[PDB]
Amino acid sequence: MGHHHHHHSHMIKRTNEPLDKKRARLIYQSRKRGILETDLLLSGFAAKYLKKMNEEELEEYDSLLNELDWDIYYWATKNFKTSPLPDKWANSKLLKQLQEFSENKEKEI
Repeated sequence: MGHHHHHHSHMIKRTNEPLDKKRARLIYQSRKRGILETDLLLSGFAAKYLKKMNEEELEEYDSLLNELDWDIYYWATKNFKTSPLPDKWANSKLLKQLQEFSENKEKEI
């Protein structure tokens, strides 16, 4: 249940690129993952939603790429017992999109 290991990262909030290349970047970092469970979840989610979403929504998605594998997976599966839901996701539409994705994934219509 979870992997609470803190990592060394530099939060460089800069965008000087084509918006199609930014979608490719965020979908790429979405397919860089610690576990295959969150990998399959965010790979299908990113490839689908980043096509329809504006850069503002993509920046909320950037905030999701800063989060840990198992934490993302528990909020999507509604296992808030193991990983409690933070403020940034408590009022977020993107979180609810990820939950509404999790129920479907391999089942459309």
